[PDB]
Amino acid sequence: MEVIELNKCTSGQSFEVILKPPSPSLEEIQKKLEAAEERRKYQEAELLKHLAE
Amino acid sequence: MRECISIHVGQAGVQIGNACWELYCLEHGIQPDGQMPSDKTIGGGDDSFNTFFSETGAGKHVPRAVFVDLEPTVIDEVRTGTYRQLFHPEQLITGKEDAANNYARGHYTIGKEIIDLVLDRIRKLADQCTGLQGFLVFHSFGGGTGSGFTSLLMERLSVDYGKKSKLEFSIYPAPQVSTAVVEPYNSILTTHTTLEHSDCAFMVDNEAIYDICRRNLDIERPTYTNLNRLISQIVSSITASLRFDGALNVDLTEFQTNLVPYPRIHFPLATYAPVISAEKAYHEQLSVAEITNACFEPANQMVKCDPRHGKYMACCLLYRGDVVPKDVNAAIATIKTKRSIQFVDWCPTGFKVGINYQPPTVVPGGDLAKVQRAVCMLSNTTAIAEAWARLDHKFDLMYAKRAFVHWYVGEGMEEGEFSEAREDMAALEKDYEEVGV
Amino acid sequence: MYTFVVRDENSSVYAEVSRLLLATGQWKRLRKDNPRFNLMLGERNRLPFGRLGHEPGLVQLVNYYRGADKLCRKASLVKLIKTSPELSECTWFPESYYLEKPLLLEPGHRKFDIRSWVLVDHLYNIYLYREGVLRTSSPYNSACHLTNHCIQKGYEEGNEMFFEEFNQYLMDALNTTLENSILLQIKHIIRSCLMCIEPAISTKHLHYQSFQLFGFDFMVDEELKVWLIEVNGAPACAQKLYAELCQGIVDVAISSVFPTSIFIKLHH
Amino acid sequence: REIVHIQAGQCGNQIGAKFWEVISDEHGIDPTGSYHGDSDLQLERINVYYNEATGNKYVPRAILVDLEPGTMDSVRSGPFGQIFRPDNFVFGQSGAGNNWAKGHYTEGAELVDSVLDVVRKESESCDCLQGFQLTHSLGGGTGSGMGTLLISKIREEYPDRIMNTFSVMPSPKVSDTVVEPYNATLSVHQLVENTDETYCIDNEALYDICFRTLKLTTPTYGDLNHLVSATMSGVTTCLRFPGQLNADLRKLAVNMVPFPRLHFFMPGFAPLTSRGSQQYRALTVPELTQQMFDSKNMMAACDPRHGRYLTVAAIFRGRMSMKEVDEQMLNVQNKNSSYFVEWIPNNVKTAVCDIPPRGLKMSATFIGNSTAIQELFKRISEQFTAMFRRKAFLHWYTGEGMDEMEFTEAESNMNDLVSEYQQYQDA
Ligand SMILES: Nc1nc2c(ncn2[C@@H]2O[C@H](COP(=O)(O)OP(=O)(O)OP(=O)(O)O)[C@@H](O)[C@H]2O)c(=O)[nH]1
Ligand SMILES: Nc1ncnc2c1ncn2[C@@H]1O[C@H](COP(=O)(O)OP(=O)(O)CP(=O)(O)O)[C@@H](O)[C@H]1O
Ligand SMILES: Nc1nc2c(ncn2[C@@H]2O[C@H](COP(=O)(O)OP(=O)(O)O)[C@@H](O)[C@H]2O)c(=O)[nH]1
Ligand SMILES: COc1ccc(N(C)c2nc(Cl)nc3sccc23)cc1
Ligand SMILES: [Ca+2]
Ligand SMILES: [Mg+2]
Ligand SMILES: [Mg+2]
Repeated sequence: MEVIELNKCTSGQSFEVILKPPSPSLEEIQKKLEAAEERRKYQEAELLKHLAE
Repeated sequence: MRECISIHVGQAGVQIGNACWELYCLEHGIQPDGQMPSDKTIGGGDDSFNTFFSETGAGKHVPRAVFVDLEPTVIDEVRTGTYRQLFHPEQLITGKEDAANNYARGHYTIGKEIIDLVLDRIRKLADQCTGLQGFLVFHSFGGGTGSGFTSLLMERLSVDYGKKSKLEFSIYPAPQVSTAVVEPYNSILTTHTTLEHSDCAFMVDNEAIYDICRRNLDIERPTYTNLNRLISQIVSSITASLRFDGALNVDLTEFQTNLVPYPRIHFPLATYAPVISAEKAYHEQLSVAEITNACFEPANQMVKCDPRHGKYMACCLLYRGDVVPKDVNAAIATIKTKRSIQFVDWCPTGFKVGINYQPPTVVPGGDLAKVQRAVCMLSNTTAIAEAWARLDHKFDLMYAKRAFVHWYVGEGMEEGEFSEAREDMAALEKDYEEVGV
Repeated sequence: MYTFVVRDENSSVYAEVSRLLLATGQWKRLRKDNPRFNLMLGERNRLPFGRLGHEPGLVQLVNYYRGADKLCRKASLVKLIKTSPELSECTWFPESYYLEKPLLLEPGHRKFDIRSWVLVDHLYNIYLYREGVLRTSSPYNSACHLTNHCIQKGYEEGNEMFFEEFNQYLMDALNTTLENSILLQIKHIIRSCLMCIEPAISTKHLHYQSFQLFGFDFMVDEELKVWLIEVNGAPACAQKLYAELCQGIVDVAISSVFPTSIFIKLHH
Repeated sequence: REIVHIQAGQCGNQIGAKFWEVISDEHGIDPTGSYHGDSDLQLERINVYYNEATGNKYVPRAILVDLEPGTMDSVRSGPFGQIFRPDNFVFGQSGAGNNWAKGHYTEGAELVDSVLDVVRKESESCDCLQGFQLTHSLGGGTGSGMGTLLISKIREEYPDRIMNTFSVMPSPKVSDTVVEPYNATLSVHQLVENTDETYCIDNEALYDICFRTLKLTTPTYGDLNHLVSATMSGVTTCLRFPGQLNADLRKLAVNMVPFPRLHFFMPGFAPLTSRGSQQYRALTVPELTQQMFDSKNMMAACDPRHGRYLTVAAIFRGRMSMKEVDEQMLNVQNKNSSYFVEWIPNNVKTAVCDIPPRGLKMSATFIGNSTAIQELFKRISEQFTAMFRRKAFLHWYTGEGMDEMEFTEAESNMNDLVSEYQQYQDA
């Protein structure tokens, strides 16, 4: 069981122990954020037009 | 020295952010006014704690933090709370209409109206950084803001800060304390959209934090305050290497290096010990061996799952207090004989160890006892995929009937973003399975 | 009232266990997919252990030990025996990667294997059911070799000798008992196998709990010396013993969690 | 996050007035708008329902509407009648004669714009309007016909705010006229399309509770409205008070309504009490839980065992163990899991508030989205066709310009609502 990489300082120490070794763009974002706002605006336009009927 | 900016999104993220910053001030000797008697370099310095605090000419230490919510209720408590003077008013950003537990409302309708403002307030902190390391993002999976606005913000951060590391502290949803029936929808949506923009993510399951508070703190019904103090001790364990002197996990890139060998499997499991009630008058202090052994008990994990039935790709031990390397290696040797600790074949079987001699700080009057030594284990085990299995199932039950989808479609989202997000999660669970059998 | 769900409809053993649970008037069967169960008699493959024990207000129990497949699949068992130091590379497992002088019942010159049913409860008690069964073969010849019930397809009814007759035979023919000549070895083998994997599969500090029924298949040789052939993780019982064993599974494994003895506790 | 309250017609204004009496007392506002309260939980979210005025006077954000002056006079004469802003009284003179067509098409149209002017003035001074809350009956003419006309126009002008209603369903046991099934069916057709949430307050259930449980031999509208105000106070608790779940009308809609049209709720209350007689033994949390889920405590006269709960929202008021409340709520679901749809995980959510209602040390209010509500709509459908098949009493409606065809659409839409509720009872 091998200990390695030991670094000590006045605050503590760190080290390693090996038991065994191995064996979108800003414009694309703007597009989809605005595609959604159009589907919202469209659906609201169906609401108001139906309420207009 | 390289700076780190903390970003707290939604109710969970803000309230957890307050717990952490309160604890950070106590550990570093910074008072609620921002004064730090121990900083002899007035007005500046490239000390380790400057990774998280900037200094004013007047000697004030100000968190490198922005708090963001789509409603003012929660951040207003920061504006009037004991640490109000700590934060510059520009760091506390508030909307008027929250996301209504709706990912699509946070990401698309309300999110798109405030994203530009948030990124400029963030740019203001980046501009006071001599070399910006990256971001720590705190948020819930379950809230409409925590999930929907966070993923919108993570996309923009990748665009505006391409070379910079992004880490996550994510509150996984639990029914004992949840606020909404649709938290499974928001979790999958925000995970899918964020996965590529996050280098490392520490999940905390509210179910785990809750039971630890009941079992070990004798809190009959834990509140958000109980959970956040325990959660902030763990976050402080994870971030101590960035704020203190040492050689392990000194920058955000080391977290990926040491814990995430494969990019999509980037959710290390955190296990924390010892958690002792402040009410216990007589407590027998736990040795290095006892607290280290406790790191392999599922009842101390931030997510309940069984690492015996998974495989390890990485494992770090973060000790604080009276701990020396010899006791650790002694502890490991005996734990290795007695436990099912299987590493994937293409990774060494080993533990990277970090020891900070300052024993954990506890909030005066909190529920946590002061202890002589404590440890936080970060292991990347495939066992954490059990949490994805749980969540994806709950998602599947509702989505099969399309229950509640109209609230998302009504905000501008498309039904196919649900199945697309679900498919990504199917690929993720499959990844963990290939890496773990 | 406790609640349970049934997810393997081909288990004779737990079909009888469901029948027994309902008839106490204290258990109601839910639907397969309802998650608000106390008890899961689960499916035999891909059982979803990762979704157990996250139901607040419910103590959950399941009739399988996650990880016990290592014992219960031909190639895993040999891997486990050769590699685990607790079972050295081991006097009672045939070399693996035929037993050429088996014990042969007379009359018939026949060949046999012994099945033992073992029940491991959520506390990891190991309970050996006292009723065993020998599977006979209606005459062994080098150069009726596979004692499987179906393969043999009638001495003793259905080609099964229970322990009282087999013990009577050992006294008459060999001047010994079933206890001294074979069962010490069997209890030893069972105890070693289950103590070996206990750290891998135990549910003592877990958020859900497990019990499970095993079928150990043994082969006695001409020196009255026992060998482990196979461990079966989803076994069936013999019709004569169904009632008792299934009633035992309820008393020891189910009522113990949700509230003289036919089992021998193998102390460890 | 301001709520705008509208009360229409006789029933609407009477239960509307009671609601404002009861919650004002809970928030420590007296009839003159002055706060004389003990706790500061009482004012934290007080702006949700009240507007601020000079002298720290709290004025309800309420608009009183009726085509008939008489009931609004009585409100002005009532206990808290002077707390309402006088410009928010909007009334005509001809009444609606229990006629949905007069309320929706002829008399109500004359007055609806004046009401919308008052609604607009209140909205234009809100930081962030959540939406609206309407109290009305479905069996008369004004609340039913003019109420639904108002909903339709409020939606056109505020299409992104939440519309919530307390709708009193008619019953032959508490019946003004024979045409109530006609008025109710035409209204349900409007509510299905244009509200986000409506609490089905069934006069049959309120009658049966007064008669069978409260032992009142001859129940009055006063005895009915005591139940209605206890229910109305309970179900809004999480909108008016600060807690772990700070709720608003949209979060209620999102978590209670899996499919847009299935937004009709069964309210429940415990303990059930009659006016004037107080009993002195508080209930135990296990008693609250069992009574609140009991069919005898439902205000919608549907057997819940005849359907499934899609979602449930519960609120416990008073000083009690949240651990015991959680265990008891978990107990009822685990012991009765077959009555909760399995395809909506964790569809029961519980809140707790420390302030109890007046006269009770402990109460539990129940809000169920159950497929058993279809029983309510079938009952009304049967009564409608019994008359409609002979076109009986239609001249009252054709006289105002309505066509039979309109009745056919409304009945057929209500039968569709019943089918849709039946769809999910089996899944
Ligand atoms: N651990 C912990 N979890 C929290 C806390 N606050 C909220 N949560 C979790 O967050 C989930 C809901 O997300 P929130 O963050 O509260 O919602 P939000 O981010 O404000 O987004 P909105 O929907 O707009 O309110 C709940 O299921 C809670 O479990 C907290 O203070 N600590
Ligand atoms: N090494 C050995 N020496 C002698 N006989 C052996 C043997 N290994 C197996 N046998 C015999 O041959 C049979 C081969 O069947 P096998 O062991 O594959 O069946 P099984 O135990 O999987 C059936 P079940 O699951 O129903 O118990 C055994 O049941 C046993 O009777
Ligand atoms: N619970 C209750 N129901 C009422 C009350 N007043 C009227 N109703 C019901 O409302 C119906 C009459 O409609 P109403 O509101 O009086 O006509 P409007 O004046 O045009 O709104 C009847 O079927 C009653 O059952 C009341 O005070 N309480
Ligand atoms: C199905 O899960 C649910 C149901 C309802 C809610 N919310 C938003 C509530 N809102 C209001 Cl106003 N009151 C109450 S009382 C208990 C919940 C509750 C949350 C989750
Ligand atoms: Ca300095
Ligand atoms: Mg919030
Ligand atoms: Mg009337």
